[PDB]
Amino acid sequence: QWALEDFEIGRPLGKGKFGNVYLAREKQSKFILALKVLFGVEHQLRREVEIQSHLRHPNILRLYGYFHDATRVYLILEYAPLGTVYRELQKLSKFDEQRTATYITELANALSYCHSKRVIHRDIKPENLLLGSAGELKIANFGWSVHAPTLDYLPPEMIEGRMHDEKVDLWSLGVLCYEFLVGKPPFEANTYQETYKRISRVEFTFPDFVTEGARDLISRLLKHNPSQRPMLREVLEHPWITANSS
Ligand SMILES: Clc1cnc2c(Nc3ccc(N4CCOCC4)cc3)nc(-c3cccnc3)cn12
Repeated sequence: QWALEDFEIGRPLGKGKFGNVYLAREKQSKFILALKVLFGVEHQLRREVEIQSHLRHPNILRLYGYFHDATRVYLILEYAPLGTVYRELQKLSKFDEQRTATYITELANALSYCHSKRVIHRDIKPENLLLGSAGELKIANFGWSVHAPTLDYLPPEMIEGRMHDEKVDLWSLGVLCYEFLVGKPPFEANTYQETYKRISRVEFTFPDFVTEGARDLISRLLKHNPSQRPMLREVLEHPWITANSS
């Protein structure tokens, strides 16, 4: 289908791994979008392209198509006007309960959908969250996404090799909810090995300003045993959530 001859490239939106992500417009349609430029994860990419392209959800970043050349490979992606949640977090330090509960909801819904098609992200972090025109949360980057059943956002069962299910994303959902309210991940350490131990033992504490309601939800999501964690349905139906979401 597409090719570079079809696009007028704009400013860089951000830097990534294999390459940058540029703003771009499709000459013929004048349609605005983002174009990911990438020069042995090639396999996890065929799954990224495969997985995401078929995924269609308001709170998930859309992949319109792809194309490559003798040098790099381009991913034609939906453009997110308000950038990453990561940046909004560095800019605001922390989020209020209203904002956090909303992201959690939008995120839960997108994950609920994801799990129906039997897909798990396993890489849910602020850097992989974007914001639409209305400031709605949109999940991107499925490079580490699998279809079957930094450490900061990985559950105990993953860092320890064990087989995992759709439960991983609820652990990540807890870690995320905590970072939105506090400004830093629950298990943040200065080294890989320390973080590992803290995630293994599930060692986390709350700043005083973290309300009892929020502590509950987070404490429910961060259980070492996947079986104990709530399911997305229960998450939406959390008192602290419904009292702050929208
Ligand atoms: Cl994929 C994809 C689709 N849309 C985006 C997007 N959008 C975006 C819009 C606006 C602003 N602002 C920055 C200053 O304030 C004014 C505008 C930043 C990013 N960013 C990234 C990204 C961000 C960071 C690192 N690596 C990639 C990836 N994206």
